[PDB]
Amino acid sequence: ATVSMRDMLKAGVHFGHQTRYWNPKMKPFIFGARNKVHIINLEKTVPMFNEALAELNKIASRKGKILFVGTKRAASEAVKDAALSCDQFFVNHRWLGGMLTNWKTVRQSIKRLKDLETQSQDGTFDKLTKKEALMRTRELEKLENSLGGIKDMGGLPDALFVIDADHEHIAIKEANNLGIPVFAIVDTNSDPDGVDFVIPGNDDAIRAVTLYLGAVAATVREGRS
RNA sequence: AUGGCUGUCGUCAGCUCGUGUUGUGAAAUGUUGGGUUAAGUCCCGCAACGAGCGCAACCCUUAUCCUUUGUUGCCAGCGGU
Repeated sequence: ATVSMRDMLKAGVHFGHQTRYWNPKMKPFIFGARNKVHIINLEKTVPMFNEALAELNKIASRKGKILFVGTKRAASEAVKDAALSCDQFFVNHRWLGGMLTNWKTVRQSIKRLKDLETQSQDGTFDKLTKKEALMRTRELEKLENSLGGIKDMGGLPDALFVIDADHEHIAIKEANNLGIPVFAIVDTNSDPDGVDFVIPGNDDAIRAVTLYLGAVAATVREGRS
C-alpha cells in the first residue's frame, strides 16, 4: 500500500509556508516559488516517502511499537482515529518533556491513572465525599487527555511518527537520545537534520494529514498480519 | 567544645528533593508566565514530570438543634406554704 502522485496534489501537499519562514537546510526539497510562498518538489517526496514506508512495514511485522505525535488542533483529531485503526499508540494533545527520556517517571504516572480508572467503575465516588469525588474526577480528564493514548505502551516504542519537526522539536530531541528511528513529515520551515527518514510536505490542511497516517495505518495492518 | 529546651525573622509563605533537560561550569529548569487566593491556594499554559517539609484539613473551645441521663441540678402543668 502506497500513495499516488496526483491524489496528494489535490490535497495541496506542495503548498508550503511563506519564504519569510523557510529553513535553508531544505533547498533540495524546494521546487520554486508562487505568490511569495514556497512550493515543495513532490517528485522527491514520493520516493522518500516510500523508503520510509518500506522501513516502517519492516518493524510492524516484527511487532514493534510506533508513536504518532501531533499537538495542533488542525490535525489533533485525525491522528486519534488513525491510531484507532492500526491500534497503536499516540499523543494528540500535549507532548510532555519526558515521555521517552524520563519514562521512569511517567510510568508511575501511569499507575495513577489505571487504579483511578478502575475505581471509577466499582462505584468508589458514591462512597467518597463529593469534593474528593470532584477531585478524583477532574484529574481523570486531565490525565486521560495527556497520556491516555499511551496508557498501554508497556515500555518504549521501537519507532515514532512526527508531524512538523518545527513545532514539535521537543519530541525529536528526545527520540534521538534513546536510539529510536524517526519518521517525520517536515514542513518547509523546519530543520530536518534531526530526522532519519525525512518527508517533505504540508500538514496545515486537514485533507493533507489524512493521506499520511491513513497510509501509515495501512502498513501497520500489513505488519500485524 | 555540646545535648536537651527557648526566643527570633514569622504564623511570614515560602524551602527542597528524585528523574529528565539546558550550560565547559558555578547552576538553571520545575518554583517562571495569565488570572486568583489569607496562601508556590487552585485552574490553564509551559522542558518539564512527579514528590516531600510546610499551607489548608484532621484537634480543643465557642455559636444552633436533636437523642440519652436527671443527683446535691432545674420549676412549667397541679397541691400544702
